[PDB]
Amino acid sequence: KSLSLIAAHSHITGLGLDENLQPRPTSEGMVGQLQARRAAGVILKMVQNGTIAGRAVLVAGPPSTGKTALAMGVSQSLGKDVPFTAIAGSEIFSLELSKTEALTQAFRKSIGIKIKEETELIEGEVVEIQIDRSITGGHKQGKLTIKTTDMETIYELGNKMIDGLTKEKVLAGDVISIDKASGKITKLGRSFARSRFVQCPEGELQKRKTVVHTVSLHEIDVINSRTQGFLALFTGDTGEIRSEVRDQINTKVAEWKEEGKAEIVPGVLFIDEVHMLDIECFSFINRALEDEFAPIVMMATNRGVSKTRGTNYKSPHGLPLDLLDRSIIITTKSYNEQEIKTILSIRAQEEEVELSSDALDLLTKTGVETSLRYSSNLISVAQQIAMKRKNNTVEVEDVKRAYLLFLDSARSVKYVQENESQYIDDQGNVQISIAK
Amino acid sequence: SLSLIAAHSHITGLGLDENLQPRPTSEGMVGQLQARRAAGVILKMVQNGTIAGRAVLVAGPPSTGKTALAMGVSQSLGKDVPFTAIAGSEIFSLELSKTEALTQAFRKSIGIKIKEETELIEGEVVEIQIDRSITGGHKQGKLTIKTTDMETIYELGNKMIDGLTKEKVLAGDVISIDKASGKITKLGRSFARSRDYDAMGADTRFVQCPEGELQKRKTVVHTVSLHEIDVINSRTQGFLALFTGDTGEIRSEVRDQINTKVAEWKEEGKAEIVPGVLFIDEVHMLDIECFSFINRALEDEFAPIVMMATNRGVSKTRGTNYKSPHGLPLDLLDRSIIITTKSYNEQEIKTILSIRAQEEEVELSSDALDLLTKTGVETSLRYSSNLISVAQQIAMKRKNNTVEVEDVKRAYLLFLDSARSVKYVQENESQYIDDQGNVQISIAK
Amino acid sequence: SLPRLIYEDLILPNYNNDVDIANKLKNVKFNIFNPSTNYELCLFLSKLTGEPSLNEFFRVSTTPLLKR
Amino acid sequence: TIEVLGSSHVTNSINNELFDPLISQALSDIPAITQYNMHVKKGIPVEDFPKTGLFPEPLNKNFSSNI
Amino acid sequence: VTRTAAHTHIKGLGLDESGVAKRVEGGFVGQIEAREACGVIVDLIKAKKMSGRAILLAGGPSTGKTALALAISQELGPKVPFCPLVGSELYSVEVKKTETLMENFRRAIGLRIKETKEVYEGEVTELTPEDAKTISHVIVGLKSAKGTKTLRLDPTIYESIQREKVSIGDVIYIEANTGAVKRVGRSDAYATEFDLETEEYVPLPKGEVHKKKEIVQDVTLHDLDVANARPQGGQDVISMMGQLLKPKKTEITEKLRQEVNKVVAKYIDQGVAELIPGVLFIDEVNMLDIEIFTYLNKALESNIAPVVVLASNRGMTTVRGTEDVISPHGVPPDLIDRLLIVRTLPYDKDEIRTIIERRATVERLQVESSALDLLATMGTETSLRYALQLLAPCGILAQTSNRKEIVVNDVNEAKLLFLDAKRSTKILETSANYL
Amino acid sequence: VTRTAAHTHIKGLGLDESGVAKRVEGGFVGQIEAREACGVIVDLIKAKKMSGRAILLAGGPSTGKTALALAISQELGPKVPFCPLVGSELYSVEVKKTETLMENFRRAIGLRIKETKEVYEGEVTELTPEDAENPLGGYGKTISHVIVGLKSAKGTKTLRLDPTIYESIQREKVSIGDVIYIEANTGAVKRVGRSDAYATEFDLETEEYVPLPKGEVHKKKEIVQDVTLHDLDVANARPQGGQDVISMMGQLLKPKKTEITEKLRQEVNKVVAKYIDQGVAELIPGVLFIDEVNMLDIEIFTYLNKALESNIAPVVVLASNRGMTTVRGTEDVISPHGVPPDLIDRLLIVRTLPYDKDEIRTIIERRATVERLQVESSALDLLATMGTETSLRYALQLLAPCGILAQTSNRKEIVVNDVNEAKLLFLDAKRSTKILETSANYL
Ligand SMILES: Nc1ncnc2c1ncn2[C@@H]1O[C@H](COP(=O)(O)OP(=O)(O)O)[C@@H](O)[C@H]1O
Ligand SMILES: Nc1ncnc2c1ncn2[C@@H]1O[C@H](COP(=O)(O)OP(=O)(O)O)[C@@H](O)[C@H]1O
Ligand SMILES: Nc1ncnc2c1ncn2[C@@H]1O[C@H](COP(=O)(O)OP(=O)(O)O)[C@@H](O)[C@H]1O
Ligand SMILES: Nc1ncnc2c1ncn2[C@@H]1O[C@H](COP(=O)(O)OP(=O)(O)O)[C@@H](O)[C@H]1O
Repeated sequence: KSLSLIAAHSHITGLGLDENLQPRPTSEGMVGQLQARRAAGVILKMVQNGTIAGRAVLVAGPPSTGKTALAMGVSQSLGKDVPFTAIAGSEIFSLELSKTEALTQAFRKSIGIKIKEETELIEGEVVEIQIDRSITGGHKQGKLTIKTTDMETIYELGNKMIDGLTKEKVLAGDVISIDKASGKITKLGRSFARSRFVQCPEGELQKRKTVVHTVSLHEIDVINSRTQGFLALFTGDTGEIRSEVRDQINTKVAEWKEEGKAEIVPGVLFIDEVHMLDIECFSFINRALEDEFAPIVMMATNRGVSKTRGTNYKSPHGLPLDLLDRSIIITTKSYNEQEIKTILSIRAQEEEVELSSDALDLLTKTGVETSLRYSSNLISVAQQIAMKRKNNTVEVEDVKRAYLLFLDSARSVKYVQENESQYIDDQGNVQISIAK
Repeated sequence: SLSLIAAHSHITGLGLDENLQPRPTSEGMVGQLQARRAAGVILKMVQNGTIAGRAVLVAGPPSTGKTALAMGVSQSLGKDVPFTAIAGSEIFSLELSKTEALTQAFRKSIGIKIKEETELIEGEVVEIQIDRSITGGHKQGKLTIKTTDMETIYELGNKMIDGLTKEKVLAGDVISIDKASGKITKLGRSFARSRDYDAMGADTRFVQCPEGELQKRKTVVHTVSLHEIDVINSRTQGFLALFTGDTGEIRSEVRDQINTKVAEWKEEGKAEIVPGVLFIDEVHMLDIECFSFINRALEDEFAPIVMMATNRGVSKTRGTNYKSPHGLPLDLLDRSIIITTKSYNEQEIKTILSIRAQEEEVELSSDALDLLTKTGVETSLRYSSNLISVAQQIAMKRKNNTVEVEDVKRAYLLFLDSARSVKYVQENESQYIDDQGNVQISIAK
Repeated sequence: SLPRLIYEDLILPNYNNDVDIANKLKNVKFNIFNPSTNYELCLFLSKLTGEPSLNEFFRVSTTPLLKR
Repeated sequence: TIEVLGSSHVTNSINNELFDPLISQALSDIPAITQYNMHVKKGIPVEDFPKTGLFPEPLNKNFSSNI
Repeated sequence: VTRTAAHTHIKGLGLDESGVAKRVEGGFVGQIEAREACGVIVDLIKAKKMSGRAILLAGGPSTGKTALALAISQELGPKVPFCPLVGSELYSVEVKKTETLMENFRRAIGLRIKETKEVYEGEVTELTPEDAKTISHVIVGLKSAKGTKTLRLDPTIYESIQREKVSIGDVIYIEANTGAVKRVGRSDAYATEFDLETEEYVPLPKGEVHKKKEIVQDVTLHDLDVANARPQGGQDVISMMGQLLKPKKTEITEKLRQEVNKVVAKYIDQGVAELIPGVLFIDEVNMLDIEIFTYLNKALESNIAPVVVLASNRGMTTVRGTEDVISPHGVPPDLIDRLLIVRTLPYDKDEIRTIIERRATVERLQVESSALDLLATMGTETSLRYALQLLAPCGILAQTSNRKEIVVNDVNEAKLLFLDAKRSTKILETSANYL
Repeated sequence: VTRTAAHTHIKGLGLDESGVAKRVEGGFVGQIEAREACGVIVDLIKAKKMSGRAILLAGGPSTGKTALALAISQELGPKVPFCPLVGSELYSVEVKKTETLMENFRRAIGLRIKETKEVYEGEVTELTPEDAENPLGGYGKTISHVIVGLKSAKGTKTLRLDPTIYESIQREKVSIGDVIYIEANTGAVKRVGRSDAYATEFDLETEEYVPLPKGEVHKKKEIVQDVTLHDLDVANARPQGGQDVISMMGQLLKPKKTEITEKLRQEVNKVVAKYIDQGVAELIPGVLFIDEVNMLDIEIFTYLNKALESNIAPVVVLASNRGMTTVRGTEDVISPHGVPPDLIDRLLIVRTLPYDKDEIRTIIERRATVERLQVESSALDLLATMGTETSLRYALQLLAPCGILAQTSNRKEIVVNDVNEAKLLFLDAKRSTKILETSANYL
């Protein structure tokens, strides 16, 4: 499941921490930033305890210094069944939803409800189906022989089971699963009879299976609101859900919690590029954190003393001081040459690229010279130059060829500045002719 | 009832004589004699109804009584005459243009009066007998209806028979049929059959059996505005748009047809035209486009008398880049007449506070009233008006039925006015967020 | 996949929830087109629209659009 | 498809919503011999028939299907 | 177990019977005058006589305004409606902001309805309709574990019965007042008629067939306005799939509100209903446009308007939507003339220490007294909220090293791991490339 | 004979097997390093392993930036999807720009599926329904079953149809003597036409006559389909294709773009991953091309920063011709090519160079060859000198008026007098600007 080619954070499998919340130097694909990893482990234990709500954590640092990778490590270490909503800053500027409504829907997608229920199923391999019908079809008599590897039985069939069996046509040798109460019959395939292919079930025919459901609060809000059905969870046109239905859902969840029929799980809402939000969104977030049904919010930004959007003054991190008073700030740092070399080694092993040692030294030098992401991007295009001349290992001259072909930012800025007459400036003045 | 003590609920009409001379204190209005005389002149202009499309402007400083004057005009106008009261911010809609919203507000303030006759036969159905011919082309009906006093037998047409198949009757439901109009309705089930079917159902309801005369005669009078006729003739089922506001830019040709048919009905004698007053409170937030539309729309024959209230000085007109008196352009002020209002003195403030304390069922001593009068002289009037009602609760918590000077002093110390808050902000402005977003949170430097 | 608890405690009426009581209270008892409580409005609308039955507005206001 | 495991009321509600007889009869028509059987051999009048034939016609014969 | 989120140590104003605030009561530390003023406002709301009264409480950030509003809401109780609001929620893309303001105004006026619930349930043993093509009535005989009961029914409920496909032997559910019919399933006595079947099987109800209950319905005027003004039309009781046409919000006219008021006023006079006015609380009131500020003046002069409570933490600030209007707290002076202003004062050292101890007690944490003075010094040096938010990382770091008591080394470690706004700003100024 | 418009003289990048670009082949002249870099990018796309890679083509106006993207699209082939965009197309009035960008991201990931269809087909010979007991019972349809007799070549079958199938059967207006086609996967029915076994010339409805279908009535066939992920997203968002009430009403309402939630995309990804694991599907990632990238503002750039870091997103190729320009939606930031530096850090810039006189001359020669015109050598030299003096595009667009003026003089070649007359009749930008400077009333 979960198809994926290769991501930019695909080498991260979680936070590398021991039992005493101390970071290993290199574990689970994360290198360096020991204080940030320890703080994120503390935040992970805050989420896993689940006894407090509505805390804001800000991750700030220079660009391309492990900011989104920390959130990916936290999300991988969180595990399944716990919600994790990752949105961007500019995603809430909708055309059919207000900004506060989009923020409310993002907030209420990170709180789950755990419900455990048990059902009865009949799963086995069909041996023989005998159906007797009349001329007009008024009455039908049926016999079905079904089996597992441990038992054999024959069932006398009713009318509705006969109609549910001629629909979704089953034959001998099929493996099917029958729910008695709902009448849903699912064909799991054929058994191991050559005469898709599924091994025959074992044990008892009638098993009692318990499944654990995890339903977000937003789904119950959409379902309980009678204006739209459950299809609005897929089409997306919920359209400004009112507040009384949310109050009813909150009271009913609090009522279910006392009787033990349900459990509250909290999640993490991750807002990447939080500086793109407007001032009214910040004012809504200032009051959305003071509720019992609120998740733990992680925000990331790289702005330093920038202009707040929707205002005319400059604020630290692009955020007003009311939001900064409610938050605790984790600061990330820049990397040395050894961290860059280790990260490039991990990215080389992820992309199945064999690198020579001198090519790794050249990539580390051009990584500490210009950027980490440029040297990370150079590997996958140097491998194609390596394969073009029919060679497996990436050599020094392949990295030099990739450096010659694809430019970085600092060289392109200089090449623009020396030849400014050939490009369109801010005044729309360009020169296209070569002569004169 | 569903009305609490509002801001100005003590005003029941303008306190005028039969010669349009205002009394010094009558009908809940104190002072402001020239504005009351001008409002009486405008009220007589409305009651005459032969002058169409006049704009007056009630201008004054804040907390003077412009909206109080409009409320007095509305109360003295009486019932069955349309008085529309809207604010300037209500016409900036998302599904309607400002021109269309202003046109709907204009047409909501002029109505027509229609009188009709009713011959109601209200009673409980005892038994219904249907006679069908052998051909089946006509159905005959014998209806046995009753009240608590007497019962008659009625013969029925086939249209009655088909109208009683729909919303069907089950020999004991209370119906009422007209004779000339033939309107059919089903009120509900009688109370005598309430212990029969052991479970009510979905649509059913229990009503008492009507008593007295079976056949009644009643004359009713309806007042329909032109906007309701526009909404009704705009669609197929238009009353849902009348109650949900989903009209959506009704065209002009239906308005011309409705105007022509209203003139035709007036000429025939079926209906008569009742004009009204449209009140636009806080007119200074209207755009320049709305002002130009008002200038053109004031010159039509089907136009009401427009009352506008504003309290701005020489301020900027919205949608432009210059300033103007009252926040209104000069061509709009040309086709208008201005009623100005003057500030009060100590005695009128004392009388207003006494009337407001009488309305709110609060008993004050003379010294407490003089202290509140001094506070209303120094500060504004609404501050003292709120101080009365909070001092009443303080006195009730002190287990006393009267408000004394100590309760007024405690309410003065607990709740601040504008000037003390301004002084406290200007003394400690480092703790408040200023216009640049700078604030000092910690107490230790 | 929806849990059974949500369906039995939020949609269908039982002895411990007030779906049907609130439905009848909001859609029938407090409807402004009820001729038992708002006969004057029904008469005014019947004069305005020309409908021959005073129960038509209560019927129209409580049906879905496609069925109408 | 929405499923609730171990409940027959949700199946009846879903089958009633997806395959409403009134709307599906409105989007189709009765066969002619069936109409003759109910109008003549059963005494049902024409005005008591269910509403039929409200599906809008396509532009061509080719525009009626995607195959 | 229990979730604590920035509040819920506040249980009330902590006043006595005479309205004098004790120093430490109800989870409140200090703030005598604002608590006494809020108690006077609570008494005024419980008087239930006045309409459209507005107060505003202003002060610095992190000083107790929202705590005071929630304490008022706790003091009034749950039967009185209380609608919290932020000033940025009024800007919706479906309707105008004045319509949203009037909706939130009418959401704060409640009603109380006395109702009776009557329920029949049990196995069907007899289903005999009687005519005079039209059924006159139908007789249904139910059965439970305590006996049987025979009921007559009108054909309207019979149509709902044949809607539900009810046969002999099914367990049904009939509400007497509303006519609701629900089919639960087939009885367990008929579980062996076939070996494999589609029907679900439920046991007999152990209680009686006939059950009666008294319930109290709480509604608001906005719910009646919504229920009377559905644009597409009514809806069924069960609709798992939504309508084909999407119904959006519409500008509800004044005529519908007048008719709703007339119907409710008729129902009140018979003793059926009871009118409970409530509180509309708007936090961050400086995020409102000048048009909403102007419409608030009209809305506060109505006859049915509730008590409005506003909060703001601005000083002399320009009003949003204007250019050169400077007024205190970001509120225009024509509105400022209509409220009463309650001042809220900041804190000194010992109340900060006591609040920190209270939040440590609520969060079930044990702090040494040596670390408490350092936490109070940290709170006075940087922020109260920074000291309050640092308790849980301190507890987690103490629990990691198998300790159940906060040691000052954990406070130093949590100070090193997590920064405040001032140290982050000092990092921002002394840096080269975008932090 | 054929239509030419500013392109279609370009058939590919024109490289050998070692990736070395020739000087003139494949319709390209010059730009050796850019063509070699684009060949490396083409090999990276054909590897089908990476996700979310991006390059930027930077250069002056009229230097061959869009030409290189079209050459990449021609070198990839028609099976690999390619979605060309302009920067102004992301601003829509029905849905936000973020959803439009995600839609164009999902529109560039292809999929090839071997699909199996259960097919009943034949000629209708008997169409007999039977009735219900109480048609006016309110619940249940009017009829209960429909008996359909189908005849194909060397076979004949009879079916008892469900009423729900019969609604789609009678919506197609079939009759006795028509060849039909029933698809059991969806219940869709196609009416092929009248059978040719009966008479032909007695019809008035211009129908099509078809022989009997070969083989048996009941069949199973395998069909290879090409489907993008965006097609599955919009199919599940607006469901049309069933036989239910909702699927029937979905075809009649006016379609509108909606914000498709990420839950539907996760479900579609899970189903596609299951199809790939079953061995019946193959994933073909593609290229998304955004020309004139400077028209985007800061919000779309900030969302693109997140969207490039997903594990599905295809290779994105951008283009710009600005030197140092403020980003749209901002006030005072200044960044190269109108692209903010946080997005610039994730790119790989490919520089493009201006041409010379000889390259201009041979480009003019090849474009005159493509447009089927004969040009004299002196006229070609004058056209090359004009292209150096004014613009390459101005010398390019003056070829066809020269051909028209040559054809009006009853000639085939193009001579110097036609070039001079096209100079005098038609102006360029510099001479028009010089006229506007020395003008009377804003000419
Ligand atoms: N500690 C780390 N371990 C592994 N990879 C890292 C680490 N720090 C940064 N990276 C890599 O550097 C790249 C940039 O990181 P990211 O935080 O996403 O950028 P930004 O700081 O702009 O958000 C990512 O692709 C990530 O894989
Ligand atoms: N002449 C008057 N008689 C009685 N009450 C008055 C009079 N003038 C003003 N008031 C009272 O003053 C209060 C505020 O006056 P208002 O009409 O709101 O001033 P403005 O017209 O400037 O808005 C109202 O509650 C009203 O009852
Ligand atoms: N007197 C007090 N006693 C206990 N806790 C208080 C007191 N005053 C404020 N607090 C706490 O301090 C915090 C201040 O938050 P809040 O009042 O929302 O800030 P603002 O006043 O800026 O809106 C709240 O979490 C509240 O619990
Ligand atoms: N190397 C080349 N060989 C042939 N024609 C070229 C070459 N480079 C550019 N052209 C032509 O120049 C014109 C402009 O190129 P194009 O990339 O479309 O615009 P721009 O360079 O302004 O982005 C195109 O019509 C193309 O045919």
